[PDB]
Amino acid sequence: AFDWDAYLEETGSEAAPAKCFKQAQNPPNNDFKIGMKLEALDPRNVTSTCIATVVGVLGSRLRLRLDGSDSQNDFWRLVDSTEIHAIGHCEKNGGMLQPPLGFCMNASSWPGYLCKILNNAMVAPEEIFQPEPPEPEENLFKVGQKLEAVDKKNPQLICCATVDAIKDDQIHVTFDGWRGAFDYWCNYRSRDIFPAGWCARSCHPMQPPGHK
Ligand SMILES: CNCCCC[C@H](N)C(=O)O
Repeated sequence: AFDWDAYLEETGSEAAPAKCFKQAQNPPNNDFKIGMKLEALDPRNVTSTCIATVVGVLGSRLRLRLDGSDSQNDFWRLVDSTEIHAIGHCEKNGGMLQPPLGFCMNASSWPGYLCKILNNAMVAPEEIFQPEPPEPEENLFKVGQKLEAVDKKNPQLICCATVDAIKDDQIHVTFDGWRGAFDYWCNYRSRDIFPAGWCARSCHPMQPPGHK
């Protein structure tokens, strides 16, 4: 557990208030189990809804892998992400499940492939998907404020970070102790940012500043 209180004191800094974030007041419970299948937007084509399997759990997050793809493009979603749903959600809504972009077979093998993987599959029930947190009505972040941020280059990691700059609805996230190489701009609505103390509360590891 990272001592934010001591760190905000020695850096003469403020943590961005919780109201800045599209996150729940309390970290949502994670009742997902490794092996459970669900529906997710393919990060490599966000128009596609694909079958994903939980290959890891960490705090309120799921590590996901798309069935029929590869093990090199896993992605992390919170249990209250709007980009994940129970199987059957896509169809109920007038849509069709797609092969992942990294699909290991030819496309005409898809319809039969879907049947094989869904056959007696462990599926996440709809009741363990958590509700979408309320969003801020505007960008309430201020320059200099600290937070917890997913390192998008190593998304398993949530790290000590600072708001460097603000342009309208975008905030510039910088990683304390790391070269500007891990910096990024994101929307203030980003699911990848959390108030200080959130990880400790969700049992997710929290990276201290880098040694640079
Ligand atoms: C913002 N977090 C940075 C983590 C980067 C870790 C990387 N493997 C390295 O050691 O460079």
